[PDB]
Order: sequence, then structure tokens, then C-alpha cells
Amino acid sequence: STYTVRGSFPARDGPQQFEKEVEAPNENVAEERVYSDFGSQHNLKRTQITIEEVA
Amino acid sequence: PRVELEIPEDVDAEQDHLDITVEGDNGSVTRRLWYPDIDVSVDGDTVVIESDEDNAKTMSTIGTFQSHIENMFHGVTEGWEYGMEVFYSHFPMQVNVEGDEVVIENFLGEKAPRRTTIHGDTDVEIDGEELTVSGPDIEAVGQTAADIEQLTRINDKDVRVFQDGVYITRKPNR
Amino acid sequence: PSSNGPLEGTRGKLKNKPRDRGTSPPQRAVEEFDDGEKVHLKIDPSVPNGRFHPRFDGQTGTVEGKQGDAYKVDIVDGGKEKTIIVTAAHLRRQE
Amino acid sequence: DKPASMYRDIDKPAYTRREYITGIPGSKIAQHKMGRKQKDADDYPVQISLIVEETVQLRHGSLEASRLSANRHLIKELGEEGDYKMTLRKFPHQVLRENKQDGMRAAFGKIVGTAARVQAGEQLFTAYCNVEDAEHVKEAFRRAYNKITPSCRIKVERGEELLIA
RNA sequence: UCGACCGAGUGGCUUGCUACCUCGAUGUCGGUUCCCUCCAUCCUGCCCGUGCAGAAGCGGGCAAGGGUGAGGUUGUUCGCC
RNA sequence: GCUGGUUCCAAUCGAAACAUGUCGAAGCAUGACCUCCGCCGAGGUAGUCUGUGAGGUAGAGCGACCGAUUGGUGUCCUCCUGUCAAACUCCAAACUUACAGACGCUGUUUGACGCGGGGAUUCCGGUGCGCGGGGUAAGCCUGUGUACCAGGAGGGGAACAACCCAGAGAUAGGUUAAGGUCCCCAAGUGUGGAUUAAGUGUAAUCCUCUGAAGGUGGUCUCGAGCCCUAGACAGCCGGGAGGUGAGCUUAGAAGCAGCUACCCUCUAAGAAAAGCGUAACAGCUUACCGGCCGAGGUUUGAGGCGCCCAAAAUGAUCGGGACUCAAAUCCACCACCGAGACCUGUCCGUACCACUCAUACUGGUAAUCGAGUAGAUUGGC
Ligand SMILES: [Cl-]
Ligand SMILES: [Cl-]
Ligand SMILES: [Cl-]
Ligand SMILES: [Cl-]
Ligand SMILES: [Cl-]
Ligand SMILES: [K+]
Ligand SMILES: [Mg+2]
Ligand SMILES: [Mg+2]
Ligand SMILES: [Mg+2]
Ligand SMILES: [Mg+2]
Ligand SMILES: [Mg+2]
Ligand SMILES: [Mg+2]
Ligand SMILES: [Mg+2]
Ligand SMILES: [Mg+2]
Ligand SMILES: [Mg+2]
Ligand SMILES: [Mg+2]
Ligand SMILES: [Mg+2]
Ligand SMILES: [Mg+2]
Ligand SMILES: [Mg+2]
Ligand SMILES: [Mg+2]
Ligand SMILES: [Mg+2]
Ligand code: NA
Ligand code: NA
Ligand code: NA
Ligand code: NA
Ligand code: NA
Ligand code: NA
Ligand code: NA
Ligand code: NA
Ligand code: NA
Ligand code: NA
Ligand code: NA
Ligand code: NA
Ligand code: NA
Ligand code: NA
Ligand code: NA
Ligand code: NA
Ligand code: NA
Repeated sequence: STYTVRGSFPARDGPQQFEKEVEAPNENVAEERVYSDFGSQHNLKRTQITIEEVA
Repeated sequence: PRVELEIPEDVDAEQDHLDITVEGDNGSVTRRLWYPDIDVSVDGDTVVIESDEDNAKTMSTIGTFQSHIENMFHGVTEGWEYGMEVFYSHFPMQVNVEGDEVVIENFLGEKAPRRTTIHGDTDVEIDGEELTVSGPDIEAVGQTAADIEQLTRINDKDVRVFQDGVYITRKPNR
Repeated sequence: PSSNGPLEGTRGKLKNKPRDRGTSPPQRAVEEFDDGEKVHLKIDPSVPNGRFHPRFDGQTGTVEGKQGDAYKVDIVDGGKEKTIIVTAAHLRRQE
Repeated sequence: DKPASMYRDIDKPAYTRREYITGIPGSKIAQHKMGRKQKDADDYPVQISLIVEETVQLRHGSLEASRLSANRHLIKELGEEGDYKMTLRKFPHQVLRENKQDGMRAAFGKIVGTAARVQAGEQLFTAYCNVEDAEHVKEAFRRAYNKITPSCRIKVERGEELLIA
């Protein structure tokens, strides 16, 4: 199952927004994959990552 | 990803473990193709190269495996052939095949013969100042050709003045 | 400090804002205080007389009596009781 | 040629007051205004600055080598009368000491030179150019940032959309 | 091939700084003899470039296995020959 | 006034390594600070809040003074433009501080706050953190506030005065803290993701754990623009024509020595030529067009981890073994191990309370008692 997540994280100059898809079997677990992934790939704290909508 | 290589006509391809063997009228070539999480298999008339991994390093090896196999197709049917030409200025160079090695006498007037040993099933055929290097495995043939040229290398003198040697002239395609 | 005089390090505390410069208004120089009253000690840069040692700027003492026109004000410096002789011009009533 | 490791940090109090400091050497900086001085900066479509990424002291000899190697490039490329201007915005106000000539007795240094204090994120150089010459100012700045202590950012502050695409 | 200015470093062989260790004493300099080591390589091996025709070089890379000696002045280390 | 030594047990309190004077700086006196005794008799103020006051450091700014410090113009000349300050200030904190009230805590049999007297010890200090001043720097010199070592155990940290937890009577059962859970070694070869291939790393702090400027189509992730099935990007094939060898220059200057111009036709398209090349023409490409092929391409911004930069002396290391979808790193999460801390039974000491001639008994209270060098006080062998 594919959920798409959109939100934004702090950046140089303006804040930057993304859209991301994950294979998690839930809307909660899909959200925590983005938290987990961006934590790894961007060295970002979970509080820094702000999520607007999960679809 | 997945890539499918249709085996051509009058060619057989067998895969045992990480080894793949290709047989044709011109001969047989076996290759080890080994990279993490890339599966190479023979399904019917089509050879299949696939992985669950999409990363740049994986794609690199996939593309490499494809070209390796296709080259094997070409080698067992059409064959692989390198052309070579001996040039000398002052000292006549004698280039012959003796057994499994090609031997070069009187290079730059040298008393001592230079030798290189042919790789695999590769054939070296000399006609006058022309050579042709040929066989089913492009690895073996290409290297045998290269070794012949490399064998006439000179480090200590100006190469622009001292040009004697055997050189690759024609290089294969497809 | 490079010297031990009483005006050492007083550049700020003994200087007016340029707007408050010039003769100070007489009303506060003639102010009358009663024994027991709490007063704040602040030297007025424009008034030369009736001053106290600059170390005591900012003290709040208790008026205990008068000596001539000056007041005798009791303060505690650290743990030590002292009596300061100071005119109304440098005194303001607490609250 | 004393190394900048000696002078580059902001560890010291600001020491600028010429009324209390004598024998200050002259600056080696030739000019703070380069290219076309009679022309306004705002006449140009493109504005590019070299930004310092760490708070540091850059001494006057380093400012000059840096400025020189950047302006020499512009002149070599856009031409001596070429259409552009470059500003070195900072001046070397901070006076430098060395304890030379006793050891640590009476160690307060004699006056050896000057440096400019630059906070991280500030514009050291700003160049104003025509769109065609913008890669030439980027290149001048690359040479310039090699001659000063800190790592630097090259920033196009006006007319980036016009550049390349 | 040489390479200024400016900028960033590494070493711990000089010199300086510090005064942490020893003043109920850790025997000086230079030399000698005998052992081990480091590499930033002088030669030797294998290479690259050349303003590499050759020969003779110059510059650079890998590399510490072996070698790097005898004499005249000076206590000299160093250095000069 | 300098070095060495000064002999039994226990209980309470518990420093100063600083200020002033000193032929004083290896000493002393006087204060600060420690302790003991007598007196006084109800307030006290280590925290916070509020009110009434003090202040000019950080920051900031300067046509607000002052002094530094740019350039360009308009006839020394009231705009514009570039910078600063420990000994500048039109501004201006956080914060420190005087006094009062309130709450808190404390004191009135444990007498506080204070007064008087006896006895000292001490006046080589050190470290961390914050703020400093000097110095290229220092395991450097010299301040300042604070907590710690000194005189502070026990648990971590490989070891290790001052880094983390932690302040500690005896004994006993628990549960945690710091820090750990692949083995050495008590507890996970824990879970959900992702990154790294460098054994990077497995190194909080540090003389102690280095690694910099400058590089990186190594790799991962997130954007922005443009092009593309009316076929993009690349490759391969074909075509790159005529006026014409443009004019000038020149002996000849033919796309391509130089000056100037840079028109025009045939076209699907092709420069008065972008680069090699020739003595000059050959000759090879580029622009530009068509075909084959078929799905992304291209420019650019940001981030993560790694790579290069990277040379030392007896035997290489993260404490060691060794570890690679980790036993590394980042984002989360789950269960555990693990102190003398915390909880809990009994006992001991000390202080206090009740009773008493007397803790000699007996009973009671301590969340608000239990570490200690120098030293003061007191019971005992
Ligand atoms: Cl007074
Ligand atoms: Cl001898
Ligand atoms: Cl304690
Ligand atoms: Cl290893
Ligand atoms: Cl006893
Ligand atoms: K000694
Ligand atoms: Mg030679
Ligand atoms: Mg000895
Ligand atoms: Mg080497
Ligand atoms: Mg050896
Ligand atoms: Mg005793
Ligand atoms: Mg006892
Ligand atoms: Mg005393
Ligand atoms: Mg002041
Ligand atoms: Mg300031
Ligand atoms: Mg203060
Ligand atoms: Mg001691
Ligand atoms: Mg175990
Ligand atoms: Mg390592
Ligand atoms: Mg660190
Ligand atoms: Mg005790
Ligand atoms: Na006044
Ligand atoms: Na002296
Ligand atoms: Na730099
Ligand atoms: Na030294
Ligand atoms: Na001794
Ligand atoms: Na000796
Ligand atoms: Na060697
Ligand atoms: Na000699
Ligand atoms: Na002292
Ligand atoms: Na003294
Ligand atoms: Na003495
Ligand atoms: Na109270
Ligand atoms: Na500050
Ligand atoms: Na303590
Ligand atoms: Na330990
Ligand atoms: Na390692
Ligand atoms: Na004691």
C-alpha cells in the first residue's frame, strides 16, 4: 500500500516542502517512515519536520 | 529493475550458479557474473538480469552484465577479431607464433626475443606485416591483442623517434 | 583601580545626561524629611555641595536627625552600620 | 610574512583608538573602489557578492592580495576600461600587536599592522556587472577567496534569473 | 623547469617562551664503539613528464631491502676543502 | 623566620590558602574565616514575587557628541555612496544591587538575629564552567563569579585530584542514577526505518579524542527552470549547397595573416565560417538539416554520509577481541542491566522532647541529624 506524504522542513533561505511516498501499512506508520527517513537522509530532528497532510 | 536479453538463433545459454555459459558455432564462453543482489538467469530463449535494487552502483553492474552477455552472443556466432600491423624503421622485426605464445625477434636489433602468451582459445594469424587476433571470448582476444602491442613498449627512449612495434589497427564493434 | 581616590570609577554615576545638565531645580534641595523616613541616596551631578561618598549611590537609608541643614542618614554598608551626612538635594523620599 | 594563525581570531578586545595608539603602519590596500567609479551600482542588472562564512580578522596584506587577484582577473577579462564595478566594503580598523623586541615580562606588544573584523554572513566584496560578464566575476571571487582565511559563499544578489536560465 | 604575494597546514630535528618534574645530584659538549628505528629517498629497483633524437640530464611517483665510504684545518657539532 | 621528627581510643563543630601594615613577601601582627564559653530575648532573610531606587556592560548606533575611516559628482562647495571604537554615546538589555511588603524557610525548652570574652588554624593554593586582561601559543601569566579538588568515599569514565552520577553510621531486602546491554562483562546479537564501504566509525568533556584551506559525475535525499512520442539528450548514417576564390590588403590572402563588411539565392538545411590544418589551395571537423533509434534529457539550488588533501622514529589499534541490511551513523521506539543514591526491617551514635537527682532507666521526635585536612570543644582506654 502506497501513501503519499507532504510537508516542509527548515532550510537555507525559505523553508522547503516535499512530497513523499512509502510502503507502510497505515497512515500513522507512513508518517513515521518520513520522520525516520528524513532523520537519516537529512540529519533532521522529528520536531523540525512539519507534516501537513497524509493521503 | 529487470532487463531481458533474447538469445539469438543457433545459440545456447546455460546458467549454473553464478556462472553463465554461452555456446555457438564459433565456440563456447563461460563467465562469472557476481554482484550483490543481481540475479542472472536463463528463462527459455531469453537471458534475464534483475535486482530489487535501483541504486547507481547496481545499475552500473546491470548495464555491465548486459554488455558482457551480448558480447558473448557475438563471440560464439560472428566471432571477435582484432587487426594488427607490424611497423619497423631500421631493424626488420620477425613476428611468429610458436606454440601458445607469439614471439618477436630482432626488436630494435635486440638479441633476446620478446614473448607473450596467448589467452584462451584466441588465434593469432600472421600474414606478412599483418596480424589478425580472433576468438569467441572478447576478454581473451582483446587482451592477447593488447599484450602484443604492449610487448613492443619502450620506456627509455623518445617514442616519437623510435616507433617500431606491432599496433592494433582494426577494433571490433557490436 | 590605578588610583584609590573617592572619585575613582565615578565617570558614569557623577555625570548628567546632557538634557539634565545645568542648575537643578531648588524644590528638592529644600525638601524636609522626618526622623524615621526612608530616603534614597543619589548624588545630583549638578549640585556640588552636601554630597556623600560615591560608593553609597543607590543606598536607601533612614533619616535619623539633622546636622545644620544637612541630614544624618543611617545605612548599612555590607554588614556595617554607617551614618551619612547629606543634603536634601541628593535625597529622594522612598515611595 | 608572519602567519595569519597569529592574527585571525577575534579573541582580543577591539583596539582601534588612534588617540591612544601611535606608530600604526599604513594599509597595503590600494583602492576600495574599482572599475567604473563614475557609474552607479544600480545601473547594472547583476549584483554578486563574496560572503565570509566565519567570523574572523583579515589583515590588510591579505585584503590587498585578495582584492588584487580578483580585480586583475576582471581587468584581464572585461578589459582595463571594462564595464563593471567592484567594491571592497571593509576597512582594517583593528590594530595588531606582536611581543617581539625579555620573554613574558612587559609583554604588551608593539604595533605591527591592521586587520578588518568580518562577522560571518557579511559581504566582503560586492561586484556589479552585465549579464554576459557574470561568470567572470564569479571567477574573480574564486581567486579572491583563496587568499583569505575563511570559507566563502559566492552570492548573486540581483539578476540571478537572467543568468544562465 | 623556476615560481612572488596571500591563504591553510604537518613535524617536533633548531631557537625562543613557560616554570609542570628532579636541587637528601637522573654525571657535560664533541668524539668513539655497539644495537634498533623513521622517511620528507642521496644511490640502487620499477615507473611518469620533459624545453625527452641519442648520450648526459632535469623534474616527479612508488619504494626504507641493502648501501651511503677515506682524508687535510678545527675540541668542535656545524661547516670549509 | 630554614629541613626533619613530636608516641592511646572515641563524639560535636569545622576552616584559611584572602584584605591592611610590616628591611615585608620561606616570617609576623591586625582583620576575614573556624571553634568554645557567658550574656541578650524576638525576630531573621541563603529563594521567589511586587513596589520604591541605583547602574551604562552586552548589543546597537553615530546629521547625537567625539575620534577614526571610502568614493563619485554639482560653483574650499547644505546630496549621494563605503566603514569603525577598551580609554565614543542620541540609545540600551539580560543582570547585579539598596530598602520595604508578601509567600516561603527559619527562631522563640534545638534562643535565632546580635553583644562580650577564651582558643586557634590560615595569609605557596589548584581545577572545571562563565566573563575576562596580557601573550603566536602553553599542562602559560594575572583577575573575576561559581562549584568542586585540596580535606570528598561509593558508581561510571581502560587507567586518572577536581568530567558524569553521587555527598557516606552498621547490617539487610528492594528500585533506580550516571553509564551500559556481541564476547571479554551484569543486561538485547531488541524493534520499525534510512544512510555509510571509508573498518569511515565503534573517541561527551580533554596537554590527552586532531585534522585545515582547498577539492570530490563516491553515493543518498529534497527542490527550481527549460526541452521532449509533432521523437527530445547521446551515438551512428546521410546532407553541410550556389553567387564566391565575398571586398579590401597582398606576389598569391581561396571560412579561417590583417582591415571592413557580413549581403543573396537554392532549400529540409548549411556561417561572407566556431576550431584544427596548408607556403597558399587540399584535407578533417563545428554550426545548421534529414534519417535510424525510442524515453527520458538538460541546466541549476539545497541537504546527509563518505572520499582526496593526510609524513616519524622499539610492536598497529576503538580498553582489547572483533564488528559491515553492524556490534557504525542518524530518526524514533521496546524491554532490561547497573551505586553506599532512593525506598524499606533491625540496631548504633548525636541532638532534642517527656519522666527523672541523673537517658542511670523507660518512652518519643529527626523529610528538614550522621564525609572531612589544619584547628576549637568533650567523654573514655
Ligand atoms: Cl559619606
Ligand atoms: Cl676518541
Ligand atoms: Cl556533604
Ligand atoms: Cl579492522
Ligand atoms: Cl568511650
Ligand atoms: K637538580
Ligand atoms: Mg636518454
Ligand atoms: Mg644514571
Ligand atoms: Mg614517500
Ligand atoms: Mg631497515
Ligand atoms: Mg581522637
Ligand atoms: Mg563517643
Ligand atoms: Mg588574624
Ligand atoms: Mg563604565
Ligand atoms: Mg560592543
Ligand atoms: Mg557587575
Ligand atoms: Mg592540604
Ligand atoms: Mg552476560
Ligand atoms: Mg579509524
Ligand atoms: Mg571535541
Ligand atoms: Mg562528621
Ligand atoms: Na541638573
Ligand atoms: Na628585563
Ligand atoms: Na579561504
Ligand atoms: Na622547545
Ligand atoms: Na633526588
Ligand atoms: Na658524548
Ligand atoms: Na632503502
Ligand atoms: Na673535517
Ligand atoms: Na596566597
Ligand atoms: Na608577606
Ligand atoms: Na622569612
Ligand atoms: Na518572613
Ligand atoms: Na558578548
Ligand atoms: Na567539598
Ligand atoms: Na574508575
Ligand atoms: Na578502525
Ligand atoms: Na579534625
